[PDB]
Amino acid sequence: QLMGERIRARRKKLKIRQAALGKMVGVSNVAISQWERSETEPNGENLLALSKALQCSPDYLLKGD
Amino acid sequence: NTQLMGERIRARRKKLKIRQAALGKMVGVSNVAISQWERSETEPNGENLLALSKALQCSPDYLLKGD
DNA sequence: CATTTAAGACGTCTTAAATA
DNA sequence: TATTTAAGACGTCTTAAATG
Repeated sequence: QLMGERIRARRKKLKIRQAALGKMVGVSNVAISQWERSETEPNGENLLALSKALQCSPDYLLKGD
Repeated sequence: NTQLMGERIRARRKKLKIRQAALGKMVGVSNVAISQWERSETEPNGENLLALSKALQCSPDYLLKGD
């Protein structure tokens, strides 16, 4: 299971749109899309911000634990 | 606190008495990458930041922001 | 509406060379 | 040996548009 799949699953659990997650993290909606689809992976600062927005650890996102 | 991430990385590497190349090996990157991070030329990506934090036994938030 | 695609700017890595 | 500089490959973001 790719990190992107975990990001999408956690976003869906929170019941929010990509743009809303983007605003929380400090990136565009498109960035969220790219991560969820595994087009790219978040950089250091964005991974930590994303983990906080998604209420999980960065290790959970990166490796499913 | 208000230093750059690179300054915090170097201070903790030196405290642990680890060379850049050795730290690179532990993290899964080249010695040059460690040098770039320490000099604030670049910042580690997601995977590398977490690997770096484990190698240095500090939180990723400490390295990134000093908090 | 909500998300993906496209193009492009700039960041994050690599090895080889230069430094001392 | 230890680190920095140089040059190049590919990665991570942006906005506009297309697709959904």
